[PDB]
Amino acid sequence: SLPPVNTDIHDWVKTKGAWDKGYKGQGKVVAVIDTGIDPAHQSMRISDVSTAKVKSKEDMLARQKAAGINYGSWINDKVVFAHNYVENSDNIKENQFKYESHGMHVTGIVAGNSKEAAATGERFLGIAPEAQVMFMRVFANDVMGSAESLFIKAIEDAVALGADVINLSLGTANGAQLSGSKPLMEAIEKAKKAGVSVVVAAGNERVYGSDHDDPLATNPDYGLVGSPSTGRTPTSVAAINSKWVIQRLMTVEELEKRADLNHGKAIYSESVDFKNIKDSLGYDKSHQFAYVKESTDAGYNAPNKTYDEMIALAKKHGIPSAFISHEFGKAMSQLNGNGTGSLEFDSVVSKAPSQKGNEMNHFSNWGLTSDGYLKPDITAPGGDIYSTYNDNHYGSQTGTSMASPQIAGASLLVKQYLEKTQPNLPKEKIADIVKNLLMSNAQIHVNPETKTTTSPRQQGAGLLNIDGAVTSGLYVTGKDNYGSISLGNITDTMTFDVTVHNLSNKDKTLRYDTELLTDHVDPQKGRFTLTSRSLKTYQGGEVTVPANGKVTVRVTMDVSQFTKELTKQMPNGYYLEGFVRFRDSQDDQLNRVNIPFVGFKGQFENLAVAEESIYRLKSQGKTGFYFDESGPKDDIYVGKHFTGLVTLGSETNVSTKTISDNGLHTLGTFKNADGKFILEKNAQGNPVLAISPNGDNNQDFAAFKGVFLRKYQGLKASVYHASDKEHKNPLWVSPESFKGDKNFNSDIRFAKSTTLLGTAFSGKSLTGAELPDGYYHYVVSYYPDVVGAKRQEMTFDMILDRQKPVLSQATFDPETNRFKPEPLKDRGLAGVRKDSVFYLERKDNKPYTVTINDSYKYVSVEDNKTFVERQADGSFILPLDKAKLGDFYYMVEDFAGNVAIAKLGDHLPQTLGKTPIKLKLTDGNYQTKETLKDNLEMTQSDTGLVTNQAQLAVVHRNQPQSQLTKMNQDFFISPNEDGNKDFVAFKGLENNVYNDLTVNVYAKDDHQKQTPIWSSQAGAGASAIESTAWYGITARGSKVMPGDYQYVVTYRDEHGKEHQKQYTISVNDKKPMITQGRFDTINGVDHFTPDKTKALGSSGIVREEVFYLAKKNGRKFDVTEGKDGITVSDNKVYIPKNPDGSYTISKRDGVTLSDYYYLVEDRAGNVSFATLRDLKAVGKDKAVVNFGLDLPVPEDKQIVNFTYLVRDADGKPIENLEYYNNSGNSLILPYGKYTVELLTYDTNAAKLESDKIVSFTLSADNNFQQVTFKMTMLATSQITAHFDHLLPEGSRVSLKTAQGQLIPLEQSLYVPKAYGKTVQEGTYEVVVSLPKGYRIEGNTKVNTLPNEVHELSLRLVK
Ligand SMILES: *S(=O)(=O)c1ccc(CCN)cc1
Ligand SMILES: [Ca+2]
Ligand SMILES: [Ca+2]
Ligand SMILES: [Ca+2]
Ligand SMILES: [Ca+2]
Repeated sequence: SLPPVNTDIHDWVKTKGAWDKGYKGQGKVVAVIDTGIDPAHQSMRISDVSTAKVKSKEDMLARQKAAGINYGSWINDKVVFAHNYVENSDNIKENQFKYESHGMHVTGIVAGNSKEAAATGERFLGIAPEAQVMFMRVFANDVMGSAESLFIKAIEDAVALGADVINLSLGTANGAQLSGSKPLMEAIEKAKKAGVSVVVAAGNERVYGSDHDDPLATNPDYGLVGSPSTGRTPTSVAAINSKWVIQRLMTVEELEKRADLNHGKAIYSESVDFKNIKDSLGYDKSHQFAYVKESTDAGYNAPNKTYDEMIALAKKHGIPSAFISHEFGKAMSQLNGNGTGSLEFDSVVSKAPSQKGNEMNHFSNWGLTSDGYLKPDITAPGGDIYSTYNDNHYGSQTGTSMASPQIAGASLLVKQYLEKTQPNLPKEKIADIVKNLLMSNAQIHVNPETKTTTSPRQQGAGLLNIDGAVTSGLYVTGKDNYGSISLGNITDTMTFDVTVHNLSNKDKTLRYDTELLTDHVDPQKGRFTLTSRSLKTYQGGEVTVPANGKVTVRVTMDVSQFTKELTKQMPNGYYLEGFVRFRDSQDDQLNRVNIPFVGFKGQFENLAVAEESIYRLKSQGKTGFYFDESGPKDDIYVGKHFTGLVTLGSETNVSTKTISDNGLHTLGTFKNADGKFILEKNAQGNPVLAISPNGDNNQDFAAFKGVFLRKYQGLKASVYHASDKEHKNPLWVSPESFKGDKNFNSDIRFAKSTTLLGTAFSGKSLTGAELPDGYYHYVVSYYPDVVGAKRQEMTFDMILDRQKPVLSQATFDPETNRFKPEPLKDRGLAGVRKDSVFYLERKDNKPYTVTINDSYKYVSVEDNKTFVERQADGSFILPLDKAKLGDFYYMVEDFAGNVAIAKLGDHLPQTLGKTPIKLKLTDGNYQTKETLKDNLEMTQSDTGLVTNQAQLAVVHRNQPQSQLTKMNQDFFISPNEDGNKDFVAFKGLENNVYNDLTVNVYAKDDHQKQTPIWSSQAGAGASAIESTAWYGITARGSKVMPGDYQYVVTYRDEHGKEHQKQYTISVNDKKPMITQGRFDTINGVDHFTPDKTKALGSSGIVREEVFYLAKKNGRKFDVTEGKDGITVSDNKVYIPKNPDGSYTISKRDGVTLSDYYYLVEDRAGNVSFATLRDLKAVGKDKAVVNFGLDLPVPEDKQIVNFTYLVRDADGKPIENLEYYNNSGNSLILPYGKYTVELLTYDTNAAKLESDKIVSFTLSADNNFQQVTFKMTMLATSQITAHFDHLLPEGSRVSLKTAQGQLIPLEQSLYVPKAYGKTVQEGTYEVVVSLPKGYRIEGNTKVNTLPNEVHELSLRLVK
């Protein structure tokens, strides 16, 4: 009666062992959170709805109204809840118009109780056939914000409705066990407090560098298990490939009686492109194929009658389409002994052995948590699974996502068991148990290629054995009462208590032993091989566990022997891990139960957080892990991946003013002849790290770039004077602190390095004063993410050199044209690095060339230097034939990037050719630190305030011209570096004097002007405006908050009594919002009428423009040549305003509506513009609504990610969105009543404080609505109490908040004197409860700062 079940999968998990026992799925409920279903499919069946946990609609909808749930409903007797959480209850489809549905394939594993054949002829079934499947659809996008709250209420829904276990497909690599996402952990811990198991896959990134190279032996912390599975409560799942693949597969009758290779049937693969099965699949062929090769002994890794000689894929034996196939050595590549090869190609499907069976699935996650805890927890198949696809179709897989549902089913079944067998067991202790049985009853997997046991860090506590878990009544724990043991740090001896637990009323007796493993290293490459070495099995004996009882035995081991060999191979520590194995002394193969352990010989706390500086590695002739030594010697292109400093380049020109800049480059590097950036060296053979904070945009600042090996936090940049050897008086600290992840590079979407421009240093002290030239330390410090760790530093030697090298004189011999300059002398500590002579080769009548990039709409201007060879004695044979002498320039170059350039115009009248001459050289200040066109004349009727002024380009991307302007009204700056109203400065009258001129910007709150938040540096005269220019920043150099500040000018030089100015400057940087206006047609031409602009406030409009751009040279922009240099500009043609209030948009000579622009500028200088074609896609009947977040922070350090749902006046989601002015946050809707709901945002960075539902009506009169969700920012800090001596037992450490509440603190595993927590920014008192007279002493208070780490040095007293 057609029952044929595939058990390729149930066989070696022992599924039937718990089925026949009456534990099928029935009665329990598994909540699958994933991307969709097709819940009518054959498989979502349950027989005997009368034994289920939920009867029908009446039952379900009634539980919904007792919990407080208004959405979603039952469908089947199997699919009992649904809710498409992407936009608050849609259908769960994921259809086409492959046909794969990842989300149901998942469920297919857990409960696919089908009754019909797949393409083999088998009836596939899930681990729990008869459990009921509430489904929450939830799946994250990048445009979104933080998907978390979606999940968090899917979890909360499952729990209140009453599920028993949730299969959560959600992964964030390198998770931590204790400091995960706080609202998500507690949401889970609430499921665990009910009868809920939370089963989460563990990831597919596998280990640090998995897409580059195996990890170096010096960096043992290569694990990537992800959050939330890294949670203590949930059960993380790794994956082992299945032994049996179901696949479309190629056949050959010529080897049909071989049975070595499935009787001819061999497995093929098709690469990144060009799956040519639409090219002759199902019909026999000849040798006329693309048989790749063997490729190895056992890899399986990826005439002539199609003679296309395909190396478009080969590319190294000793994507362009010919024919795609990958076959392994035996499979045919040896079976090549007639060459005739009749080759059918799968008109059907087949069942075959997996080329990687029983192997551990390359991608499965691994390693410790980020805070050093042992996860995953259990392995299950995943691998090449077969399961429930779109509609009546069947699986495929390879993915940890497929393993975790296995455990779901298992957790279901085991729970049944426990309910039956231990019904005095409360829902408080249910789920940890169903786990602890699942883990302790499992077969330690054993790596087939090595015949060693696979590391616990890769398999948890072994492969899933469900029978063993329901037929034993035995589980195992360590001290933490957890199914594994995370020992933390490890000395010469490892000692620890294991404890075996017995549920049955039949006491048992068991012999045990301990296998101890470590990490195999390839000794020729010094990299881990990701395979273990058995070191020694230690046996310990046997003991007896009472019936309904426990017993506590003590493993102990001495590992002194291995320490010299291991510690040699693995200098920075190494893992010592393994299994305690437990069998019945009588009848060996009964009561097989095991517990995995791991510990670290060294200090896992203090492993290096960042890969060493590229400069230091090259000084040791070592190299970076992701570095690419391809190119000239010492070629550190800033694009490459490493740890160093970056800075910004700007060439020096002698015919015009530079217009542009080279962009970023690695500090200490300089461009050689061929344009390769090279790490040039000083006379002692070192490179030099020197910046030149002069305002010329050549190496003005220095910023840290790192390749991090572990998750970091607390990272900041400080600058000390190098005399300050202990680093105890910082001269400057980066104003932000920084946290972030390993650069693990699982694939191209994961960065191999991260540049932190927030660490940029500019030779300014903490007070804005300039730090004098000298020798300094730029210390980048940080912390790994394990409580107690020591704070790692990384010091860079850095020179401030702001002085050009010397140009005194040179000796010229006219007989040979010999130019000997002198010995090279630099001013300052940078040192000279290059000597040069060039002349200006005129081309097209100009000494420079003007390149116009028409794709970036960018213009760059370049001196036409040509060089004069340097001879080894340091002199220059000038080609007098190719340009005059004295139109040769001599150029000497700093290391920090100052540049001296003399023209030979420091000359004597004719003299041409007599005899050797001594020749004076003077620097022409060709490198100048560009300043702003003044052209202003001040008069007593003026405020004396001046600011700067500039337009905003619409097409070209050069920096638009700007000039100083007066400011006698409208005291508002937008500090946005656009050249328009970016600062307040003070200019004085020409015939007046201003002695001891000092500007101080005081805060709002400072009634007495006691403590400036910004001050002018010493030497600030009313003529140097820059010295009084306030770019709306603090002394330390971060942006002030939008608002009002007092700007106070004080000069003494009224030749006696002095005065004080005091203007109220207001800071605001908000792009004004352009609404759509009307478009009417008068006479035969288009007439555009903008809506009326209001002028109240800082964002009130004071310029209104309609214009269009004429095509001049096929360009809409244009270069204009002056002595002032070249300037770049749009081809703006303005349109006068009619009295109508309209502007007249004439359709001129091939000028289009997309080249007319509306543009506005508010009282603070912010500027916005739209195109008239955009502003017209609004119908005349239609309105526009724009949603946005109101953050009280500068409009560059603000979220821009969130999502919303607009509902029509009936509550239906609006459909068929049309966006306005190219903003995904602006919709065009017909007139009516609407309601918007803030769905997701980065709940990490911000907290919503206004209503999350807003109503609005769009109407003829209100045809533009802004709705704004108001928010508040979130700052976290880390706090760590570090004690003198370990605390006496029964002590309790806590952080006491200023409201008065207590945050409890746990002792840190890897540092046992340290108790710490990540906390919300504020003020805390460390509070300790000591059981005796004990009295902890010394400075328990702290006021944290954002992203900082705070240590407290407390002492236990007697
Ligand atoms: S599953 O949804 O966790 C999964 C498995 C494998 C991949 C690609 C890695 N080769 C993605 C997702
Ligand atoms: Ca400079
Ligand atoms: Ca110092
Ligand atoms: Ca210098
Ligand atoms: Ca501005």
